Amino acid sequence: KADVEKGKQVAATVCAACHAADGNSGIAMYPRLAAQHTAYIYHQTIGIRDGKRTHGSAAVMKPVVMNLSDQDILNVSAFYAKQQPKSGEANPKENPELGAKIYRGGLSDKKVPACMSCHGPSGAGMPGGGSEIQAYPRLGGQHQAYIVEQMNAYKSGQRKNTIMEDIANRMSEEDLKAVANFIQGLR
Ligand code: HEC
Ligand code: HEC
Repeated sequence: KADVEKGKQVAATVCAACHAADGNSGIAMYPRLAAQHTAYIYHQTIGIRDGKRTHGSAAVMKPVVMNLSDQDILNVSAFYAKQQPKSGEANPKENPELGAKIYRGGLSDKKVPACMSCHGPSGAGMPGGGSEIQAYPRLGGQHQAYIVEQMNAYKSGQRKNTIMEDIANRMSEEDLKAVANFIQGLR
């Protein structure tokens, strides 16, 4: 029922300036959206438009999406969810070996579970549907700076999610910077 063609024009005329027309943003401030899951894109946009998601730089996006209809946001969500994801590159000096170990096997000493167990072996996440009561957003190729910022919001409680708040608070700045670096290069 969602109209991907209309979603295309919305992304082209509204979102592209920050997130790119395919969702593969080139500015580390604007998170990637290509192949992010439909319900996740939809609810995050609505939250930013409606003043519920306030942390970080959400304030620059809210005015631009203020007069988008709910159907408009659903259409551009379905559009972005079908795009092909591009990845950044892992910085060899940002301990990508530790990042990979956090991602694939967690940090058992600090009860940090492997990110991959929810976010997938390529960081594709999991969409909602079926009898699944819990979906997981895509992370692969996401800008490392954005990842660290969200992880900090979860740490401080500026962003709410009991699962991620508990995970982020068990980790160190070094842990976050490493796993973020690895995630940027996940293709
Ligand atoms: C520049 C003024 C932007 C415009 C135009 C659009 N977005 Fe945006 N968006 C922008 C920023 C700076 C951020 C991050 C805020 C933060 O927490 O620091 C976002 C975030 C999103 C997200 C969440 C992504 C995620 O959680 O991984 C989504 C789903 C999103 N934005 C959607 C979106 C849409 C659909 C847009 C066109 C209608 C759009 N944004 C435009 C900045 C800007
Ligand atoms: C299942 C128990 C999970 C584990 C293991 C990890 N994450 Fe997760 N993540 C999970 C959920 C249910 C959500 C969405 C919550 C919400 O606020 O909507 C997330 C989200 C994130 C994000 C934000 C993504 C964004 O686009 O803004 C990040 C940066 C993230 N998760 C990182 C992350 C890392 C680094 C993990 C391994 C240490 C990890 N997650 C594990 C569920 C689960």
